[PDB]
Amino acid sequence: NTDDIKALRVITAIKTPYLPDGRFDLEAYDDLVNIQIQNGAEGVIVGGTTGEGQLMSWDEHIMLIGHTVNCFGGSIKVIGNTGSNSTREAIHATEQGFAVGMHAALHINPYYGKTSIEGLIAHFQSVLHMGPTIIYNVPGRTGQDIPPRAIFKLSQNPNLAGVKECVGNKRVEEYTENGVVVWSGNDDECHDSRWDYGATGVISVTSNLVPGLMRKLMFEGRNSSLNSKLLPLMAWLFHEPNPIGINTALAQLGVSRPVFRLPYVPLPLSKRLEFVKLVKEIGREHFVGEKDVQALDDDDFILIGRY
Amino acid sequence: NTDDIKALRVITAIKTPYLPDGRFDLEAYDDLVNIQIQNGAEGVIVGGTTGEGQLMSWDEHIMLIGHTVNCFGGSIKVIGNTGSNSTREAIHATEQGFAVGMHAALHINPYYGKTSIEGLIAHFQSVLHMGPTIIYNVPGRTGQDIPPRAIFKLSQNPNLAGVKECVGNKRVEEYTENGVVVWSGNDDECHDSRWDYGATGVISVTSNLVPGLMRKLMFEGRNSSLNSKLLPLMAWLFHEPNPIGINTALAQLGVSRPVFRLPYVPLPLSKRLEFVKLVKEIGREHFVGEKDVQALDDDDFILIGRY
Amino acid sequence: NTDDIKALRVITAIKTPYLPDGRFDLEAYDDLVNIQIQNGAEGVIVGGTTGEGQLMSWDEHIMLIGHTVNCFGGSIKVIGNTGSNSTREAIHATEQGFAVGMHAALHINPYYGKTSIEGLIAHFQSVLHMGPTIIYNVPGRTGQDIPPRAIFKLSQNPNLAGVKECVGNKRVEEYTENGVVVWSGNDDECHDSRWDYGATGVISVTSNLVPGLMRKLMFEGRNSSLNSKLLPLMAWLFHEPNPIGINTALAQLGVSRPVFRLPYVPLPLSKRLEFVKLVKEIGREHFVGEKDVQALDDDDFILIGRY
Amino acid sequence: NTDDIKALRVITAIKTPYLPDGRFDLEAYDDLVNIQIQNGAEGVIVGGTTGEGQLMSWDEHIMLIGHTVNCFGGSIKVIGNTGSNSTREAIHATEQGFAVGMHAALHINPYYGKTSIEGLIAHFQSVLHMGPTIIYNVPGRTGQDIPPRAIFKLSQNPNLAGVKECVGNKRVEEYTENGVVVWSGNDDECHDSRWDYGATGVISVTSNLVPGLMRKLMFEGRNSSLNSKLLPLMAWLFHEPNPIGINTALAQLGVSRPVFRLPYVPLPLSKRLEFVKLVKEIGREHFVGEKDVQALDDDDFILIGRY
Ligand code: NA
Ligand code: NA
Ligand code: NA
Ligand code: NA
Ligand code: NA
Ligand code: NA
Ligand code: NA
Ligand code: NA
Ligand code: NA
Ligand code: NA
Repeated sequence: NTDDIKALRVITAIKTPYLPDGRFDLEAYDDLVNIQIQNGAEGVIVGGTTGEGQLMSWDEHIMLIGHTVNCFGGSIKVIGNTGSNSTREAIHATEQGFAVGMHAALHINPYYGKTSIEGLIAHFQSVLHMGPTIIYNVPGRTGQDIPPRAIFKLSQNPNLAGVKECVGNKRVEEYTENGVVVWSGNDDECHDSRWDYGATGVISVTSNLVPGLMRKLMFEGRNSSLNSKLLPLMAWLFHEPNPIGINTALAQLGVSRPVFRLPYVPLPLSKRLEFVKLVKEIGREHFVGEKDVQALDDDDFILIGRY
Repeated sequence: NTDDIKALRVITAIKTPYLPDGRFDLEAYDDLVNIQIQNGAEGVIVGGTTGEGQLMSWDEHIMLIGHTVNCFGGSIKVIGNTGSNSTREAIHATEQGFAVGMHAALHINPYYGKTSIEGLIAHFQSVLHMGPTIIYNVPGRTGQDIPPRAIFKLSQNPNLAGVKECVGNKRVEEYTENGVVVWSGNDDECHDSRWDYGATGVISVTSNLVPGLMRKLMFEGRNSSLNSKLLPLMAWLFHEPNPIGINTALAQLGVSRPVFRLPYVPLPLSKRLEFVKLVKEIGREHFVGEKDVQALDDDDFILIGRY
Repeated sequence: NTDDIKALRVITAIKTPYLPDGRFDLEAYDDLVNIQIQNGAEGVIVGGTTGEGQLMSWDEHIMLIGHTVNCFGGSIKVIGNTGSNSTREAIHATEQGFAVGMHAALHINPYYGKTSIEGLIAHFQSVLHMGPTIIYNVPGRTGQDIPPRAIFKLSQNPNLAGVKECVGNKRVEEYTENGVVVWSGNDDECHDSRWDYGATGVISVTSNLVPGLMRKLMFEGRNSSLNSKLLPLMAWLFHEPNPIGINTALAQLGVSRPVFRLPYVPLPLSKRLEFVKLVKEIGREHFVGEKDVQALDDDDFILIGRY
Repeated sequence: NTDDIKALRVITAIKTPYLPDGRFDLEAYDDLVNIQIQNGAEGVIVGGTTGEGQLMSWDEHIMLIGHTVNCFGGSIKVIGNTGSNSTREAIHATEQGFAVGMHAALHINPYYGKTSIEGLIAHFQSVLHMGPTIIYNVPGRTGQDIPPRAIFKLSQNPNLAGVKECVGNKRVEEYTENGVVVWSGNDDECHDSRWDYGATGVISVTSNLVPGLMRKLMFEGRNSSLNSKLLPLMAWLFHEPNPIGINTALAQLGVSRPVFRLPYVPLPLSKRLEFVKLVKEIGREHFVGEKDVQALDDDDFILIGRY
């Protein structure tokens, strides 16, 4: 049901942890999702940009969606990232994702092989009838900014829950004043987005580390001091393109193995030492896991091309 | 070998034509490649952006590469587009494409899931050892500008044939003054790139329509007035994102069926009528095929999502 | 848990119904599984021989397993047919099947590319540690009879629940007297298997049609008159190789569309008219669905090669 | 064309050799194919039962077919094993194999998921129109004997080159007396099949080891005493199911690494010592490779499940 999706305020784009041969580490993944549920996250994106959906084959991606539904689906909404630059793959992945029980789909506009606005309506109308859907706009990654007029045409459809918008707060405000539900896709704008520009909440990378504090930020009212205490951590997470930062941090916290699927590689030791300092300044009690944060050596990280 | 790739001036990024149910039309495709050869095209990109590689399953893509080598590889250089935003996919695709006899690989940087410069080097080093390689920079589509210092680093590998560059002539000139071979990836700049900025030639969309005129433009010296005559056709071809124009034009000339794989959809009737006038203005004798150019009705087009 | 698997007496090898384009018809499939649960079936095999697992790609097979777990897993045991003649595919399919929540795996010995008894131990030891497993012996289909000494070596493993045995009642008796749990794989021997030769129950094709009567046969004591009332129906179901008969019958009952994935084709009209007679003789009230049985025309059946 | 396939007498079902991690060893493979050509083998089956097609993903299989055509197709006929128990897979594999330039297809009847005779005709008619085809009957592996009346029906299609027959010489003679071309698929019968029962030649495992002697046996007339000399080697090659013997022997001769994809595992040391004596008895000069034959230690072998 679309209404239940519209009501979510804190959705985590969860990291996908790996075994040293490159396969998914499901035991670490289950720990991560349980920690999200214990700290009040309401939805998870499975295999989103942060979860490296772009590196998965479809069988391991549908497996990870079905696993998340089967183990956690009664305790958290499971939103499968089933969009694609290929309409055929978007159709196939979305209907299989809904068949294994996911609650909603996250759909990006076709990236790299971008299409016309007419082709973009055709793409989205291919999948929207399948179930509750959030459309995702991030032109810095896709090469194409979805214009609001396209979203307005698509919200005829009762399955469009709303938009994950990365353009910025002026675009968030244009949508929310036109009655479209919006989740900020930018951790470092989401507090203002929520309290000043009518956003419902955030689909977050930073909640992978501090899910309790992100929930506080979206639920307890304007808190501009909590916000600026999180800003240095947010900057660190985006120093190189996401998920490089989160992959590095979860490995330092010991909740994920230091295993990267290429083309991602970790942040260097100088940044890893800043992370040890950030954990101390914010307080280890707010971060996921209970192990002592480690700096790690560069040689701890396994970079895998063939898996 | 690499030197033979570096010598190519006219490389057509060939359109992939379809049967009425979405499968590849190999008879139409073979007609296109033969026409290219007969008009002096010296290389083809198989399954590039123009060839909708992004919409192919890997089995039909490797099949199209091996078929092109088997039928035409003694008459034209066959360059497989075996790049990906996933290093795993780029490694497998590339080694398999070389195993079936392609002469070179085209490698884009990771789009959408963009990585750090260090990750970008690791990605390209994963495939550069496999055979002659052209690196493709198109930040308008990928979200990321490959910096010259990464190219200078990678050019130490003797398998780097050069770069397909879309940033513009000032970037072309920075490479070519330093000894890196460049093909312009922008048809509307390629004449000046070739004669004024040291580009070896072009990896062209427009050559799918007027391969003889593109050949003349790359070999017979500066000719502003020929260039000026082609600019309106080139503008039309990129009115919407490629390959929407070329797919519409080739259906109008009768050399490809009017079948689109989504998310691409044809240009509207007013643009198709403009194309009929472009062909008459330039001269039908310069365009591929023998059939009279047609406007086509909207109803002639078949759009396919499930294939 | 293996003990819970050992205790099952009536497992249905459920048919996989199709839409006219060849995709799975999940709405019909859900009706079928609900009807099994309402008539007391205790387990279902998903994508077994009867379910045409051999014709599925792995993504649709894992999807169908995850779907069955998510919709029915609290009401019936879900046993994924994840075995293969390739050890690599067996490993991959089994661990993904268990990850989406299936309760057990059905594993055939490598068919067609058969291996030595030493290779067969190596194959099974690759997957047995993954969770509760039933080994399936059907030399009439595989070309290789698994010798009891191999099963005895493998029952060291607490995950081996038992064997689905198709060789016949003398082989069932050799296993059960040696303390191996056995499910008869032959509907027309399963009554004697159960009451005279120590079999626990049956993994059945016939239960797809008359699940209530098959449950009666396995639970209520020796009933040789009920058995011989079912014998003509059982013979009909195996007149050509299974699943040809069941696919034809479910279409006649209107619970499945008359759509066959090749290489299967339906029984001819003379056999379909015998089925109408069998339903009347046994009583429509005992068969799945509520629609009036139809003979169907040959032209009702859609035979699909490309899907 | 078909006539050129019908003329072949010596077809080697080539072994597929592996690198230490399970990937294909193309350098070893190319050495094997060159040795076959140099000893007068006239065709190769790529990825047949002997070549472990059953263990390949389709991408590596089409790659191996296109590679063989690209490197050797001007010197030897390349027959792809593109058959399957799934018609969908047989259709796709076969059309793609012909598109990359294979000269013929080898098609087994559906094994394990066996179908009715009518279904069997529908399966083969799905692929026979695609190019020259050899039908493979091996009921010991498939569970089903293709009846002569199905072959007589299918031979009306001019693309049927003939049959690889394993039932024995009486079945060979029934075909050949009626004008159907037969290759014996049984090495230990092929001499008599060739000279006494009208077989055109052999699709051979033993030719991977002694291709010159197999050629002599197929071209230079009856020679019982040469045949008798090879029988012990042929017996050894099928002591366990093929390809276990040939994979062990080629590792002992040094022309393939001692790497097995599961579920195959090497013959034990006593059989390997017997092989060293067979080579000495027949003469090393007749066996492929130049290196001294070795027994190998059990520890030299690498068995791989995950690759
Ligand atoms: Na804590
Ligand atoms: Na914690
Ligand atoms: Na120049
Ligand atoms: Na012309
Ligand atoms: Na022309
Ligand atoms: Na009833
Ligand atoms: Na009923
Ligand atoms: Na003869
Ligand atoms: Na020799
Ligand atoms: Na030799």
